[PDB]
Amino acid sequence: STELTVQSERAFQKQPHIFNNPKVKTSKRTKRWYKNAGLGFKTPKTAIEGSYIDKKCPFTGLVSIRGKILTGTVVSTKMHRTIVIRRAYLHYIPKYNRYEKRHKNVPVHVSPAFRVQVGDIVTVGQCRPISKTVRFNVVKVSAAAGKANKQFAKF
Amino acid sequence: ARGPKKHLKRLAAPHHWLLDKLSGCYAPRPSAGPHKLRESLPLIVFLRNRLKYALNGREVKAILMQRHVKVDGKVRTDTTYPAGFMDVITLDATNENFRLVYDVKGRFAVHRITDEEASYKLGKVKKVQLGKKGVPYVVTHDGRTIRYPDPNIKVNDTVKIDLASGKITDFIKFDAGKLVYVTGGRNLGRIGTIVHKERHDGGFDLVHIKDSLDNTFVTRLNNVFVIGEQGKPYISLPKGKGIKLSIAEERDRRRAQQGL
RNA sequence: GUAACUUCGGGAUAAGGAUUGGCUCUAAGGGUCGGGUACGAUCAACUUAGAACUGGUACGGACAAGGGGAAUCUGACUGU
RNA sequence: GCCCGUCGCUAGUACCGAUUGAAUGGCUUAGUGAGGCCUCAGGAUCUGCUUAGAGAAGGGGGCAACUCCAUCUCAGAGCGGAGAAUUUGGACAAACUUGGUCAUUUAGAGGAACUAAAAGUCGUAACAAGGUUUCCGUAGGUGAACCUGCGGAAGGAUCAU
RNA sequence: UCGGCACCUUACGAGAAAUCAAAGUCUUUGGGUUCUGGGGGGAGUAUGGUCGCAAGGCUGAAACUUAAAGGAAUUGACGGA
RNA sequence: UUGGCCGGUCGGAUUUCCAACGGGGCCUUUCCUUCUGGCUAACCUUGAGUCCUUGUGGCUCUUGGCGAACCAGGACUUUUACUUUGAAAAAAUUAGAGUGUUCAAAGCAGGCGUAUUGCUCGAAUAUAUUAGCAUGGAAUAAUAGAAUAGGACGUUUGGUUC
RNA sequence: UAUCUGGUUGAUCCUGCCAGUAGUCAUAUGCUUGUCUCAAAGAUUAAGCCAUGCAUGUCUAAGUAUAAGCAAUUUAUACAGUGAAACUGCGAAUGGCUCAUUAAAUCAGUUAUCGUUUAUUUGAUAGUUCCUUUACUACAUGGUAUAACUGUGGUAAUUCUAGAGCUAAUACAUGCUUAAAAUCUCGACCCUUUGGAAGAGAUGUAUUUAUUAGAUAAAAAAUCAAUGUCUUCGGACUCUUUGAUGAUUCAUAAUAACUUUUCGAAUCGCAUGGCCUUGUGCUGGCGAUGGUUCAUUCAAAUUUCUGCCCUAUCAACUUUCGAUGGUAGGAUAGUGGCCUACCAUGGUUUCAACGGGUAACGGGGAAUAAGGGUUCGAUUCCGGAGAGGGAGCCUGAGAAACGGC
Ligand SMILES: [Mg+2]
Ligand SMILES: [Mg+2]
Ligand SMILES: [Mg+2]
Ligand SMILES: [Mg+2]
Ligand SMILES: [Mg+2]
Ligand SMILES: [Mg+2]
Ligand SMILES: [Mg+2]
Ligand SMILES: [Mg+2]
Ligand SMILES: [Mg+2]
Ligand SMILES: [Mg+2]
Ligand SMILES: [Mg+2]
Ligand SMILES: [Mg+2]
Ligand SMILES: [Mg+2]
Ligand SMILES: [Mg+2]
Ligand SMILES: [Mg+2]
Ligand SMILES: [Mg+2]
Ligand SMILES: [Mg+2]
Ligand SMILES: [Mg+2]
Ligand SMILES: [Mg+2]
Ligand SMILES: [Mg+2]
Ligand SMILES: [Mg+2]
Ligand SMILES: [Mg+2]
Ligand SMILES: [Mg+2]
Ligand SMILES: [Mg+2]
Ligand SMILES: [Mg+2]
Ligand SMILES: [Mg+2]
Ligand SMILES: [Mg+2]
Ligand SMILES: [Mg+2]
Ligand SMILES: [Mg+2]
Ligand SMILES: [Mg+2]
Ligand SMILES: [Mg+2]
Ligand SMILES: [Mg+2]
Ligand SMILES: [Mg+2]
Ligand SMILES: [Mg+2]
Ligand SMILES: [Mg+2]
Ligand SMILES: [Mg+2]
Ligand SMILES: [Mg+2]
Ligand SMILES: [Mg+2]
Repeated sequence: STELTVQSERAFQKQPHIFNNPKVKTSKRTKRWYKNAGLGFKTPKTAIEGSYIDKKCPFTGLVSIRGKILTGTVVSTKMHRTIVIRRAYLHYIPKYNRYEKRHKNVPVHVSPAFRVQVGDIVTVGQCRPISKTVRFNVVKVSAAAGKANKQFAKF
Repeated sequence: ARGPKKHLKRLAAPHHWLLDKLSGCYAPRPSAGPHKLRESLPLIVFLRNRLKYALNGREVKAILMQRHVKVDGKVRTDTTYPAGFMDVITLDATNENFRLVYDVKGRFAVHRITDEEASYKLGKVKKVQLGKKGVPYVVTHDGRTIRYPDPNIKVNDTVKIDLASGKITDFIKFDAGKLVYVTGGRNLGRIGTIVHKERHDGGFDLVHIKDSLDNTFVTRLNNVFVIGEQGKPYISLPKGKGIKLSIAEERDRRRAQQGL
């Protein structure tokens, strides 16, 4: 997200307290702030060499990942910088001594470091309430192949 | 609700005070103080239920209002004063110095000490952090703030507090092979120093401990209190040294000394 | 916002209920002009939505312009 | 022998039913909209200074360097504070009125049933080849059990040319 | 020999029996899965929805009433067998 | 771990004398993702000497010693379910140890002298599910991997960033 | 304590319910009732209505006493003991009672606050107070303005109060004295330049903003603003302070300021020491009570994951009066559609959403039980809600409080 409309907004989108001194020409021309969220969750390079803002990003923004870390499959990417993921599980009734498929849907903030899509298993980490519903931010995207290189039109 | 509660229901008390179910509807609520409500021991519980000096809670008032008890060298005339772990309790008359330590059952021992050991105490370092004007301070398990420590003192260690001037005399580092007093849960009152410490970056660090009889027992790090080197405790240990004799062994000893 | 009933086309503008001026603005919505064997001059129209301010709370300001509902009989209807 | 109905006696239970039937609870388009809060004002009072005008009171080193903190009778051009009633605008919003809608409860002349139920009257539809083999779906007809057409089944009165 | 419609004999088994190589491998109870039933009536009724031009179809009660209704076989009795 | 036999303690320590369970390692073609620096390996390597009366049960300043007998970073991570173990799990209640409330329901008391300067035991533990955390297993039940090879392995090119 | 038995028939064997049987910490009711222990008790129906009385007040040597109170002092002519009243402070936000709402809501276990507030407790913590210093004001100690009270009154009546006059503070409002150095900024007094200086101010802590530091893989070098403080004028300079967390724009510290400038003791009891300029001079102990911040403790708020009864004669719900998200603001104690403005079209559902019922508060738990289950839980503990219904608010750390408005 180095390019392609960082500023499309009524307010000026910038990181808080990151002063770009205009006199001193240091050969980066925009200081960028990042952190690691902890717990082995790497800071992706497209956050470092990308130039999105995302005040709710776990790396470049002002949210701290702490609490539960969950995993789930992305089902819906039709908001802006937010997804809902499906947490499928089995629930056990003791009378039948058997299990039932339940699920809960969890809306998760996606940083614009990642390029998620539906059907992607993804690692999400708890934060403060981002929205009315969102409490989790994507800390790691666990899609590897997706079986999509063997399906298109052939000679 | 609407704010802080002032009452403790009996049978909502912490169980390790051994309060009888009947003969009174209410428990002594621990006041605000150095130790938590469920980790403390009010002076009325000490002076009437553990020492049997007072019959009522009114004679606990008649003792504290003659400047008799002193916790950590200071009198503390509160009846429900929350004296907790490692607290030295001095009685001037009777000349008795006690140190509130856990017996192996998970309760509070009626454990006398002497004056050179009553002159100090131990405190587990809760946090190390710079205070204002840059002054470093360390926080102990009884909430004491002591400024300018040794820079080697980190969290989960133990410092020896001089208790007259509340000064760090020396400190026991938290490392392998050093006497761990487990201070919470079902393992409450168990010693044994180490196996190792497992990290769990994310929360709830766990510490493996194996006592004199080589019984390993895993405990969370937040229940760990370091009280010395291998052997050589920095305080007098209670009558039983925190070994956890099982009930088969416990029935074996009591029959071994009831026929003399 | 809108019922019963219905031949499912209607009933229906059902019933009910808010708004409407003036002024100063804002926002959309066009046409003609152009490329290398990361571009805006130019003109024109009245619709719609929004905002503020304003006033003896007036505002479809004259004019113009459905009263409505629940039932019964009777002829299906338009027409004569 | 058993058994089916029609009709009739008594008693009970629900169902439809004119009555825009009634009652409680909502919930909601709308209209009015208290009160407190915040806010635009307000300024009865109830004060502390101080005056360039008599305010009958030295300019706080001193009555020659346009430089040294300075108060009574009243209007005050100098201020400054506290400030009650009242008021504007909001936002929260009780409550009232009206309509829509939902759900529960309750009244109803009367109609259409079921049961107690074995007993009355009429026929005998089923059970025997029950005297027209029975039953099922459908249609039409009959005081009525039913009858009749069409197709089915055998739980048939035929396991068989 | 493969597959099918059946049948015959026996009954290891099954069932209350009539019977059944499936209706067996079931208190020595678990191969997988769908639908249905919970004493008889009221009643496939009322109401509501839904489908159909309608006849009606699908879904589908409760109040109330009842001590038996039913299944299979035995012996009799009776048959305009 | 049953014990297991000097029965010498008038049928009462003991032990490879063993068999069956229960684990841990090593090798047989056998993952243990990984380079760093504090371990200096049950010392892969045994200068110097075995004053004990014969064995395969009892040692030193060592020839730079797989610096790999755990502490914090990655060229670092296919995910579950299941099950074991453990924390953390309020008490009361329930199960349940102790204890003559005279018994018992209960309660958490109590017990013992020299009762004169008083001694002392307790107030256990299990279960407390399902979810969450750590943990050992890797059968069973899934899931994923290399087929248009955009495959895996390579300690001694470092390009537009770092 | 893994048990069945009576009832269909002339008789049999079944399906099958009816009936018996036994508990109930499960209610009512009938009959009867001597002892001892133990003890639920207006939940159901009406969270319907309430007469009366009580249920929340509080004083130590340690805030304020001229009672015209009492005792009657202990150089005690400021007071000295006791103390009604009243002011001040604190409490009244706990308890207790009830279960009406409330079906992912509460609640239970389990996370989070790196998303915040917090009286009290406990531990620490404050030499700077000078407006613009070369325009300081009692600090051996500032002011008015009031209660109680005296006295005069209104009303049938209230825990009503009016006008006048007194008087205190730990109430209210002002306001100083407790070093010394550094380091910046300004600054009358640098000739042929790697050429300074008395003085003058500021620098505690709160506030609010901006900027900086809060570090790190081990070692080597020759050029170009740079002789970057390389000394026989090139005898290559021999050199890193920085806490914590898994993770930060954390703790902390610094620079420039900003503020209807917060705090930095005009307070009280007891004991009256010691020293030499004997002046009632200077230092002086143990406390009490206030106070700023940071931790602690009691909490509070919101929060992750998972779990609740029946119904599809409830299949589509939410989005004009936020629905789901983004961006910014406002508000908050803070996160956040919490609200507002603009923009996008989301979010949920046959794995039962949305809706309807509940004589539904949730849990610990209780009754029955071979095992599995079934049913209850208003109710001695814990969490929630409510004080007739709603709504709003003051005070206070804490209430949308009801023995407050
Ligand atoms: Mg949002
Ligand atoms: Mg309460
Ligand atoms: Mg109209
Ligand atoms: Mg009409
Ligand atoms: Mg006509
Ligand atoms: Mg005609
Ligand atoms: Mg006609
Ligand atoms: Mg006509
Ligand atoms: Mg006949
Ligand atoms: Mg016939
Ligand atoms: Mg026949
Ligand atoms: Mg039949
Ligand atoms: Mg064949
Ligand atoms: Mg039935
Ligand atoms: Mg049906
Ligand atoms: Mg119908
Ligand atoms: Mg017993
Ligand atoms: Mg029965
Ligand atoms: Mg007697
Ligand atoms: Mg009642
Ligand atoms: Mg009750
Ligand atoms: Mg009730
Ligand atoms: Mg009442
Ligand atoms: Mg006193
Ligand atoms: Mg009570
Ligand atoms: Mg207090
Ligand atoms: Mg005081
Ligand atoms: Mg936003
Ligand atoms: Mg935002
Ligand atoms: Mg915002
Ligand atoms: Mg209820
Ligand atoms: Mg419950
Ligand atoms: Mg309950
Ligand atoms: Mg309340
Ligand atoms: Mg208060
Ligand atoms: Mg209220
Ligand atoms: Mg109350
Ligand atoms: Mg009340």
